[PDB]
Amino acid sequence: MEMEKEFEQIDKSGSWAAIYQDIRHEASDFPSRVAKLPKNKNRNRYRDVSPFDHSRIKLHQEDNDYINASLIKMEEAQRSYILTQGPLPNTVGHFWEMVWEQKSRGVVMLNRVMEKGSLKCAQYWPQKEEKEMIFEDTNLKLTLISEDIKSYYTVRQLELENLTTQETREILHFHYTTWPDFGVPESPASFLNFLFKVRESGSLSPEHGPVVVHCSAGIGRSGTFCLADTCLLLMDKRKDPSSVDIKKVLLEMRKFRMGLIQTADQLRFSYLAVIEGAKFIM
Ligand SMILES: CC(=O)N1C[C@@H](CO)[C@@H]2Oc3c(F)cccc3[C@@H]21
Ligand SMILES: CC(=O)N1C[C@@H](CO)[C@@H]2Oc3c(F)cccc3[C@@H]21
Repeated sequence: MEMEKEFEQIDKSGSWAAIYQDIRHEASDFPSRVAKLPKNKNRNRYRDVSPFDHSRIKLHQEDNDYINASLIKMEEAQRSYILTQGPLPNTVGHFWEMVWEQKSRGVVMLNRVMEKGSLKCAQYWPQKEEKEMIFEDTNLKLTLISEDIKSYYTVRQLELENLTTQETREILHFHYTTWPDFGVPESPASFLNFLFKVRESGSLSPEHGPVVVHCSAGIGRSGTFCLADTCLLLMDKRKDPSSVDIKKVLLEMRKFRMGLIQTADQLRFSYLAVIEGAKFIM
């Protein structure tokens, strides 16, 4: 079926939970043996969210190459994304090592450091220009260059230096700061505006390594971001945009990381975002 009318048909019939459970039943199951090794317990935020072995990002290290991160490669859309958990106190250096090694231009953050009165990820970037951060375990230096605070999101320019080689690179930090502590946003308008700002920066384009996207677990809000982006790109590329099937795209993405889209409300919000977005594109 088309999307907008399939949407109203699920609303009128109140069957979002059944649709979402079908997706959960059909989703791929691949091994994640490296994630479950005992030496990696303090590298995982949640015991039930792990990268598959076949698609995990490897750190360029011989001691321990493990990080909780996955490469999502969308062949028809010609887009790639790295989805990862919010960094932990003992993985902030690994996180920036990955950004460096994978040649990423942008980092997309969809959570606040504290939500619901608990810490959802480490404070992994510097908050003042004159107070830079050094990660001694991976030999990197990170400096805040500029910060632009807007009503729904903040954009930061960061400098990442590989202290071994003295090479430097400019990284863009796109921080969506207004996702509610509970539920999903009422309108997708600010989330779509944010997606378009990431696109306009070059961070999603083939001349760079894959964008790094995270929330707390790296599957819920993070899944919504890449699902909406890929669906909109396919609607622009194809002769028949009504042939884009958001459930089929989500199942393709779940071949590369488990659990993408965590609730039926997140599924409904993803439909809403693609529907409204397709009108603005034209
Ligand atoms: C700020 C600015 O003028 N530029 C030039 C643009 C390419 O010509 C870059 O896009 C961004 C951006 F999205 C955020 C931050 C800085 C930049 C760069
Ligand atoms: C700002 C911008 O470029 N965009 C792209 C649209 C998707 O094509 C987004 O959704 C809306 C919208 F509904 C109203 C207003 C601006 C937007 C966003």
